[PDB]
Amino acid sequence: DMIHDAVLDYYGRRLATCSSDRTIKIFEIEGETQRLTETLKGHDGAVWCVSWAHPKYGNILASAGYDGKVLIWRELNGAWQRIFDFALHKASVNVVSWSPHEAGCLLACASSDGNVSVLEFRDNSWEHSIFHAHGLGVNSVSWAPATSPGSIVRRFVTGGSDNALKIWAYDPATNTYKLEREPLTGHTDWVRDVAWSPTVLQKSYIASASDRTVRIWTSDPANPLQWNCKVLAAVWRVSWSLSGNVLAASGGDNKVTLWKENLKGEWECVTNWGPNGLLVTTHHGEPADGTLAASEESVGSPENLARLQRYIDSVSFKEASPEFRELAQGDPSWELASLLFDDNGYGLPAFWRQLVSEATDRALAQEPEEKAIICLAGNRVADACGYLLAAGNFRLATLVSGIGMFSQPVRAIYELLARFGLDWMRSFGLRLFYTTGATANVAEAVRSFQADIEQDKEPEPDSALWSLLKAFANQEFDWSDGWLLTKAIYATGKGQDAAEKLDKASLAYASALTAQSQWVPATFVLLQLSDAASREAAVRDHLGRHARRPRNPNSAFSSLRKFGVPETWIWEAKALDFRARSQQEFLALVWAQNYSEANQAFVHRVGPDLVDFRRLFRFAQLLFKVKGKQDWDRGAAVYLLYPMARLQGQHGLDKFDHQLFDGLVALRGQTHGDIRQEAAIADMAEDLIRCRGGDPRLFGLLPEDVRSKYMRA
Amino acid sequence: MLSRLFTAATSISHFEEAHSALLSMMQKSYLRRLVEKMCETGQSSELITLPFSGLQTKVDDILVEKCRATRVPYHQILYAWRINHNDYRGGAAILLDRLQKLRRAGALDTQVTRQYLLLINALSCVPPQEAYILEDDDLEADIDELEKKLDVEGEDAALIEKMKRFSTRNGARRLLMLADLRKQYQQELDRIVAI
Amino acid sequence: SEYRYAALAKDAYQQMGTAPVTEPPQVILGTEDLLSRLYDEKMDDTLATAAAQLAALWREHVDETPFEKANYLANLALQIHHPLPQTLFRWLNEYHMYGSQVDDILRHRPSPACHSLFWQAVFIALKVGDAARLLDQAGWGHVYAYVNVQRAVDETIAVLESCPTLFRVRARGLLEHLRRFAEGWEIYENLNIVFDIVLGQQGAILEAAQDWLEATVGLANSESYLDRLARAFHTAVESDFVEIGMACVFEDNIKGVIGLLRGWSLPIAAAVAEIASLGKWLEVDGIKDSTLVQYAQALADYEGLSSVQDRDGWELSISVLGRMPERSEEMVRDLVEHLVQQLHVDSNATVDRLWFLLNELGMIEFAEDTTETYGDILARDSHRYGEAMWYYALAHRPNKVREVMNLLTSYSLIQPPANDLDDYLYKLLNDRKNTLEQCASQDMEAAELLGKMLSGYASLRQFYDIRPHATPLSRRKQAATALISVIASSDDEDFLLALLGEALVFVSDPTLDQIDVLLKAIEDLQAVGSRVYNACDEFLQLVLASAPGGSSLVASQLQRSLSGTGGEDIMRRLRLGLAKDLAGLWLAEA
Repeated sequence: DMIHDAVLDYYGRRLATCSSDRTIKIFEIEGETQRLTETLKGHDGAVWCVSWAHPKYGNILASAGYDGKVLIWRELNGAWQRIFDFALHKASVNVVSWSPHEAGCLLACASSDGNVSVLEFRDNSWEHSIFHAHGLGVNSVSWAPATSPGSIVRRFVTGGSDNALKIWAYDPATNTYKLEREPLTGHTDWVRDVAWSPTVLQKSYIASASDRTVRIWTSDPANPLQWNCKVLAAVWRVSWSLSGNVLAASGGDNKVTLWKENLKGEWECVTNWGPNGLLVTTHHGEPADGTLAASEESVGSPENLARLQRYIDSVSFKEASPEFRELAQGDPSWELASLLFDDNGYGLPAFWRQLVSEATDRALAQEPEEKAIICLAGNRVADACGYLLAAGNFRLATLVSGIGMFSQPVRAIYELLARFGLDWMRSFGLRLFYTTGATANVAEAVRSFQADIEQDKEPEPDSALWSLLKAFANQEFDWSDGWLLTKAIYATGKGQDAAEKLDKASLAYASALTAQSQWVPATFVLLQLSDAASREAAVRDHLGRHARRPRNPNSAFSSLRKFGVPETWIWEAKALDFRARSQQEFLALVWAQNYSEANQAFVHRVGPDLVDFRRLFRFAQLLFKVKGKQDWDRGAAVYLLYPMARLQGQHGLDKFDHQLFDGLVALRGQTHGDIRQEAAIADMAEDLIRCRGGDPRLFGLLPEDVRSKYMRA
Repeated sequence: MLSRLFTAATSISHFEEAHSALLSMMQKSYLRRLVEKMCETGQSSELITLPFSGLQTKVDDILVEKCRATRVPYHQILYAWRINHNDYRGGAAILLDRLQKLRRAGALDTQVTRQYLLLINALSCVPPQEAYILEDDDLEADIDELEKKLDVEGEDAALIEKMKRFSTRNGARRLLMLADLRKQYQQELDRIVAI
Repeated sequence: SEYRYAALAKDAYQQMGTAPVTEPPQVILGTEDLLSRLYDEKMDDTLATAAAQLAALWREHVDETPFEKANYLANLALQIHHPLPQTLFRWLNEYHMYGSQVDDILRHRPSPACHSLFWQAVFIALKVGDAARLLDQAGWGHVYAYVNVQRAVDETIAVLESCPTLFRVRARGLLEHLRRFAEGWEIYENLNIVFDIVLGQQGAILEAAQDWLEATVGLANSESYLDRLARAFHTAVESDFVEIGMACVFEDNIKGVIGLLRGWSLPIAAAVAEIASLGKWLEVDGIKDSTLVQYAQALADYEGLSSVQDRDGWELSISVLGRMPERSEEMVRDLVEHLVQQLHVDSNATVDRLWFLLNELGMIEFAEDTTETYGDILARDSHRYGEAMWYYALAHRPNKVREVMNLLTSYSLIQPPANDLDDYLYKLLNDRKNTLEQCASQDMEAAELLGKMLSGYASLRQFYDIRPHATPLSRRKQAATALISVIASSDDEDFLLALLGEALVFVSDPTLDQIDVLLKAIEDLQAVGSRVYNACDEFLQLVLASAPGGSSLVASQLQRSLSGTGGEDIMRRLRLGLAKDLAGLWLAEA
C-alpha cells in the first residue's frame, strides 16, 4: 500500500511499480486493463525510484533501494533477469534519472550521502564514473536533452539537500563531469526534487520543488530566474510533461497541481507521492493505480481537425503558406476575420446584417410595436419603419430620418437616434450601426464599445468574434480563440517580438492535437516549427510513439508522407518500436534504407533466430548486397557461410571453410555475455562437425570433451 | 528374427566380455533389444556398467529413441535421465523438460513440481553459458524485390557465382534459458496459487 | 447525643496506635474466615461462620488486654447486626462493672427465710418467667398475719407467665389486672412497682439503674435503639473514657467502632469491617486502604509457623490485598513490584506461589511481568536453561521463547550435544505426551501451545543422540531432514544454512520426498536476498571454528570447502549429490 514511484514505459503499455516492502511489481496497462505479470524481490530497504530505458537499448529497468544498492533489471527472451548491481552509496539512493539515447546509455544516480555516480553501459558489462555531490546530501537528478536527432543508434542537473542546486556538464578533458555554472539559493529549505524540461525550445526550463515554495528557472543563454508561488503542504515530487510543456507538481494534499504556461510570464494552474507523466500524453497518480489524461480545455476539435486536414490536403503537394479565402469554407469565423482587416471594405455591415437576419428571426416571435424596436436592433430598418408605420403615429418620421443619416419605446428610439437598454449577441452590431455613419468609422465603434464594456457588466463573454474584432484596434494578443488564423494574422498585419512564443504556442497546439488521439495532423503541425533541430527531434520522437501504436500501404504511410516527412525517420522509429516487440522486426529497418550500422548489428538478432535455413540465407543475401559501413563484413558473412557447410555434408575443404571457422572463432571471442549468441554459434558449430573435420569452433566443456572422447575412439 | 535369438543368447550376467562382442560387430541394431530386456528386468544395472563413451552414444540414442514413443508410466525416460546424470547433465535437464511438456499435455503437483525442482537442480549443476536447450506473408516477395532493387544500385565474383549456385540449390527448435524456466516455474506456482 | 460520643471517639483512637500483638493462629483463622466469606460472594451461613470465628477468639482468650476488649466489641457488633432484645438479654449474661449479678441471684435462690435483699433481686431479675416462678413460691411467713396475699401474688405470677400484636394484648391484660388490683405496707408498693417494671413504663425502668447498660437492656429496629440510648445517657449512670466504644457500637456510628478497633491491637478490626461491608452500609482516605496498609505491612515481616498446608508465603497479604472499592490492583501493582525488587533469588517456590496468587483474580499482566522478569533473572550465564525457558514460555511472550530456542540450537550448532548431562535436569521433559499432559493441567492454552514449540529442538537433539539395524539410521536422517525443513519454512532462521549444510554432507557427496523438500529448501534459500544470506554465511563461518567443543568428516569437508589462498560450493555439492541420489534411489521400480 506504500508505493513511492510508478513509471510508464516508452509506449504506455507496461507499468513499472516500486514499493516499500522490497517488491518491484510489473503491470501491463491497456487503458483500464490492469494485468499483473511479474514480481521482483531482493533488496534490503525500500525501493525509491524505478526508471524505464529507451527501447533502442532493450527493455531495461533501473531500481534504487534504501540500502544504497542499484539493481539494473532486463528481460531475456520473455523472462526477466537481474544483470548488474552497483553499490557505492553510504546512504539511500533517492532517485535515478535515465539518460537520453542521443547521449548513449548512461545512468545518473542521486543519493543523500555526498556523491552522484553516472553509470555508462559498456557493450558487455557496466563501466562506472564517480563524481562528487553536495555535502548535506542529494535527493534529485535530471538529464538534459542535447542538440541531436537520433533514434536507432549532454548535461544533467542535480538537486540538493543543502538548500541549493547544481548543473553538471560532461567533460572529456578529464573524463569526468565539470561544474560550469552554479545556481545560488533557490529556496530556504531542502530541495525535494528537480526536473529538466524534455521539451526542445530556445530555452531550457528547470523545475525545483522543496519550504512549500516552488522555483521554475528559465535557462536561456544567460542566468535564469523564477517566480516562487507561495502556495504553502510540502511539495515532494515534480514531473514534466511533453504534452504542451506541462509541469506537474505533487505534494501532500491528496491531489496533483498541474501547471501550464501563459505568455505573460506566470504559470496558470489547471509518506510519498512520485508521479510521472507518460509521454503518451497521460498523467499517472499514486492512490494504487493512476491513469489521468491531461489535455487543454477547448471546444471540440473534430470540426477544426477536418478544416485543418482540408488545409494540409490543399497545401502539401510538393517537398508552405497560410491563406485566408482558400481554407475559409463554411465556418463564419474565417470569412469574417478575412474581411475584418480591411476597414469595412468587403461589406462589413452586410455580413453582420446577414448574421442578425438569421438571429433576429427568433426575437421577432411572440412580440406584439415592440417588434419594431426588436427589428431596429436588427440590421434592416424597413420592417421596423413598417411596424412604426402601423402604430406609434409620427414616430416613423424620426425613425426613417435615423436610417438615412413617458414611454420606453420612445426613450429607446430617441436614444438610438443619437446606451443599449437591453442585452443581446447583436448588441455590439447595434451599437456599430448607430454610433457610426456620421464618420463611417469602425475602429471608433470597437474602441468605444471596449471602453463601455470596461465600464459595464456581463459583456461579450467567451467568444471568438471578441478577439477577432478586438484585434483590429491595438493589434496584439489577448486570449485564446485554430492557430491557422493566428499565423495568417502574423503574416499580414498583427504581436511583435514573441516569435519564439509563437513557436511555443504552435508546439502547445501540436501536443494538444497529439493528445486528441491523432498522430498525422500532430506530425504536420510539429513539422511546422521555427528551429531545425527542434522540429527534427520532435517529429522524430513523435513518429517513434506514433509508429509505436503505420504500415506500408497508402492509407497510413501515404498520409504520413503527404505531409512532407522523409521516409528515413518514419521507418527508423517504427523499427525502433519493433525492437522491443522479433527478428523480422529489424527487416523493416533493413529495407528502410536507414539502417547502415543497425543492419550490421542486426546479426545479433539473426543469431537466436536460426532455430529455417532459406530465410537466413535470404537475410544474409540482403546483408551481402549491402557491403557498406566498423563494417566487419568478413566476420558478418559467417551467417551466410554456415548453410554452405550445412549443405556441404566430406569431399574436401572449401578453402573458405577455414575462413568461416576463423570468423566463427573471432565471433565467439568477441561475443560477450550473450548466452543466446554463444549457444547459437555452438549449435551451428556442432552442425558442421558431423559434416567436415571441425577442429575449431569448440565451446562448451561437456559437448567438446565427450564428443571428442567418442570421435577419437 | 535372428536378432531375437541373439539377444536371448546374450544372457547378460557379470560379463565384461559382451562389450568385446559389441566392438567386434556390422549392425548393432540388436543392442536396442537386449537393452530393452535389461529394461524389462531389474533396472539401473546398465547405469552401473559402461564399456566406452563412444559405444555409450549408441545405447544413448537407443534409449532416447525409446523415449519418443511416449509410452503415464514413462519408465525409461527416468532411466534416460540417470545415465545422463553421469555425463551430459544438460541433456538430462532437456529430456526432463520434454518430460514435463509431455506430462502437461496429459497427481500433477507431485510430478510437475518435482520435475521443475530437479530441473533447477540440473540448472545449477551445470555452469553458465550452457543452459542451452533445444526443446522441439508477402514479406519475402518484398525481400526479393528490394534485393533486385539494391543489386542494380550496387575473386569475389566467384564467391557470388557459388552463392548463386547454392541459391539455385535452395527452394522447430526452442530456447529454454536459465531465467526462462526459472520464471516459468514461478508462473506455474502462481497459476496453482490462483486456484 | 450519640453523634457527640462518636465525634469524641474519633478523637479517641487518634491518640491511640496500632500493634500486631497476636499470634499466627489468630491471623490464620481470621484470614481463613475472611476468605471463606469473600469467595462465597443466604447470608446466615456467613453469620454462623462469623460466630465460629468469635468462638475461636474466645478460645484464644481462654488459652491465654486489647484482645479482650476488642473481642467484646466484635461480639457485640456482630450480635447487633445479627430477635434483638433476646440476643441483647443473651449478651446480658456476659458483662462488659466490678462484679456480677447472675452469681448473686444464683446464690440468692435458696433461703431458710425471706431475705431483705429479696425484692431488689426481683427488680434485677426483671429465664424471666422461670425467675418469677421462684417468686411464686417465696414462702413468706415473716413478721405476716393473713386476713389474700397468696391469691394476689399467684395472680401476678399467672399474668407474668403469659408470654414468657400479642404484646399489645399482653399489655392490655396487664393494665386490666392493674385496674383489678388497684380496685382491691411495703408489700403493696413493692408488688406495684414490680408490676410497673413488668409493664415497660419509663418510670419504673429508670428507677432501677445500677448500670447504664442494665437500664439500656431493660427497655427490631435501629431507631428504637437510638431512642434507648437517648434516654440512657440523659441520666447520670455511664462513665467517660472503652465505654465510648460500646456507646458507638450501640449508636448508628459503626465506622467509629471500626476506627476504635483499629486503635486496638487486633487486625480483627478489618474482619469486623469486612462483615460491616457485607451487612451494614456506609490519616489516609477511608477505612479500606487503612486496613490494607496495616495488614500488608504487618505480614511483611511475619512468616509464621507451618500450618497443615503451605501459607512460599506472601499469600494472606495478597488475598486480603485484593479483598477491598475496585482500586485493589493499584496496591497489588506496588506490592508485587516491591516483591520483584527483591525477586532476584534462585527460588522457584516464591514465583510459583506468587503466580498461584495473582492468577486467583483478574490480574494476568502482573503474573506475566513477574514470570517474565524471573526469566530475566534466570538469564545468568548458561544454566537452568529449560527451567528458565519454561518461565519464558508461561505468560505469553512467545518471541522470547523462540529467542531462547534460537540461542539453544545455535549453541548446538557451534559445538552437537549442546544440552547434555546435568542439563537434562533443566529439561527432563523426555516424554512429549506425558509431560505436556501433566503441564497443561494448569494452563492448557498456554502450556500446550508453547509446549508445541519444543518438538523441533527435541527431535533434533534426538537425531544428534542417535548418530533396529541400518534402517533406523535412515529414519533418523528422515526426521532430521524433516526438522530442518520445518525450520526452513520461516523464510520467503539464520542458523538454518549450517544445519542444511551438515545434513548436506551427510546425505551424499561423490526417502525421495525428503530430497525434493531439501531441494525446495535450497531453491527457497538461493533466492532470498542480501538480508538473510550474509548473516547465515557469517554464522556458518562462526560454526566451523569449534571453541566451546560423522560430524568430523562434515567439519573437515567444510573446512576444506572454505579454505582460501592468501558457502555456494556446498549448495553445488547438494545439487550434484542429490542429483546422484536421484540417479540411484528414484530408479527403484518393482
